[PDB]
Amino acid sequence: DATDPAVRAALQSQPSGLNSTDDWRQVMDRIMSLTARNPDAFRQQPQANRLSAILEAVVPARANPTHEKVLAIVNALAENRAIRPDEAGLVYDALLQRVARYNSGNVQTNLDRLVGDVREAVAQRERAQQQGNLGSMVALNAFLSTQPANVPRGQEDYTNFVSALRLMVTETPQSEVYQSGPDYFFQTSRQGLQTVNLSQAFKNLQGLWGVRSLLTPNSRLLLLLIAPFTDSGSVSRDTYLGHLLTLYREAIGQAHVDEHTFQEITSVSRALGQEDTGSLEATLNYLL
Amino acid sequence: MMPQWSYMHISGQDASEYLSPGLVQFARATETYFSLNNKFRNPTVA
Amino acid sequence: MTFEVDPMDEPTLLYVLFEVFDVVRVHRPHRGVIETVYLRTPFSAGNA
Amino acid sequence: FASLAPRHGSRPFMGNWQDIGTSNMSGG
Amino acid sequence: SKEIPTPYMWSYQPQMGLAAGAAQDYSTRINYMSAGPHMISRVNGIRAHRNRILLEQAAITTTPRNNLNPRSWPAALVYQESPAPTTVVLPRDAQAEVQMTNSGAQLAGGGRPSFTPRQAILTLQTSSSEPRSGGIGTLQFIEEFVPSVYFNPFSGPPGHYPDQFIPNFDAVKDSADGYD
Amino acid sequence: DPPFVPPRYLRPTGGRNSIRYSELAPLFDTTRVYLVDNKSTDVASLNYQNDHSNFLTTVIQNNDYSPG
Repeated sequence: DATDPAVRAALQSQPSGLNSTDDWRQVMDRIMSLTARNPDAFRQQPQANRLSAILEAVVPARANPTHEKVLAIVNALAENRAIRPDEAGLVYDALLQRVARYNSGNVQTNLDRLVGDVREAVAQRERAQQQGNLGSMVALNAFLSTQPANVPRGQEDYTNFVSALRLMVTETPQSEVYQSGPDYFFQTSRQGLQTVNLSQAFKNLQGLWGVRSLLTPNSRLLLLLIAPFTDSGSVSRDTYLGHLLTLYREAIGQAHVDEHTFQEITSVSRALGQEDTGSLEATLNYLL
Repeated sequence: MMPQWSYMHISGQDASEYLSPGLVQFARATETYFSLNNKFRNPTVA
Repeated sequence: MTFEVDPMDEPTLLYVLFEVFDVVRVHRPHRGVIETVYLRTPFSAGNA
Repeated sequence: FASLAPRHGSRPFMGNWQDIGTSNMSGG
Repeated sequence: SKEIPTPYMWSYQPQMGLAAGAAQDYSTRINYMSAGPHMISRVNGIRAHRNRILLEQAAITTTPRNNLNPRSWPAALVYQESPAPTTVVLPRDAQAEVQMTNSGAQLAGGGRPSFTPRQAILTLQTSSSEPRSGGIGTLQFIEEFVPSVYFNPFSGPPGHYPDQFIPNFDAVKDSADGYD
Repeated sequence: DPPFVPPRYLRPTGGRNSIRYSELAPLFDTTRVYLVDNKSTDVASLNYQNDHSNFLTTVIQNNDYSPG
């Protein structure tokens, strides 16, 4: 609701109190004293405050939804990055001017259809961010059209590797693939390091799938990122690519338990009393 | 061919290839008003 | 705008080109019918 | 980088990809 | 350069307690422009063996976080002083000295009294009222902010680059700061 | 049942009644435009050879600009 463009439009246009137009039932429960908490809080008002609320209740005042319907649209354009936040007042007066030149019963109905349409489109984008798959599956499958589907040797290792390659981009919503000129790439996160080169890695691994000092370090970076998404039976045991994928799974598991060992040794080296400079260097040389 | 000629771009890859691919897309878009083309050396190899 | 010019012993003029978008859109919907819509901006004049 | 490029129509007016570096020397 | 890059070493700011911004390790570079393939290949295997250590040192020591160099570290992720509680042995019995003095005795100097066997001991919390958050110290800047080995640099679309290497970049503004 | 209070909408500013001028607010129906031969002297560069029968006058009458 904090990211809802019509809840945010109600927090910027609608009053923060109980008027007798937007909240007719909640103020008639208070005029007629049938409220659970403090029923007699309306009898204790002056006639200027008490009779002016009765008149707005038995014959309520009409209002314009047009500034509220447009502000729900502007606050969804500013949320789906269609406009800048600095342009939020520029396009608000630009849209209010257009629905004033062309105001009709059709347009006010069409703004009522479009404020339900932008509630969906804000939520559809925020679902697509947390899923994180649609921008990557169409560009990884576009990569794999370029790569051949039949290697000469080790096709069993190759078709499970590229199936685990689809498992990184699916089971990590921040990861993405794209193109920049000839080659394609893979970032493990938005605005993060460890960017592998897919067109350079698969022109390096091609010719190494059945071999059983020769690897480019981005191919080894690819074999490090693909390692937690690869089973022991996904690739072979004797194959040099399969021998490394088991070796990189042990390196991740050792770096996962040297992380917990680091948090234990440095915790009991401060309380026991050591140099804080040398507690942090002798621990790494014990763990690396 | 030689690791010091590939470093100084006497031989090797052209500026579309050894540069960072975002700098190539930056120079391709800002070319008409801020040219980055003559700042980088292309090796021509017979 | 405030210009400063060299003095001349002659009545001279000042020809400032306020560059606009002087645009025509010609629409011929029927046979023998030509109907244009003009628009220029900022110095606003035309059918649009 | 299409927000840095001028818009001929609604497409970004980009340069070529391989026109990034120079290669001219005194006869070569 | 893309396969075996130079690591971005982080600049600390001791005042804000954040990282200023990372530039590459230009000042620890090794000069093989006078070497041949018998020794350029041996130095490039040392540039790459160093980059394997820094990815191994970051997997051990760096806290896993989404935004590289955040602007407000949470209180659960900052090293905080948690001392032992202070045990105070209170020197004097208060209501046993207002009865000696009302009886006419002048007390002067200073169990600890000969006229009172009572002894009060107070145990107080030494640590702060609220846990501290916002900025890491020097020793936690050493543990985190291991120099970033940034393979295939700046290959993505704009906005997916490390902008937090830049010392002018506000993360919550997504803009580089100016002089005003 | 709460009372159905219908929304009070505004008429279109650029509607069918609109006598719209570019540099001012859009007026609506039954304005007056004036074709006076005194303002044909205010633009005198058009009519050097025109009497008060045949003449080129102006209608705009916005006092910000000039006589012409």
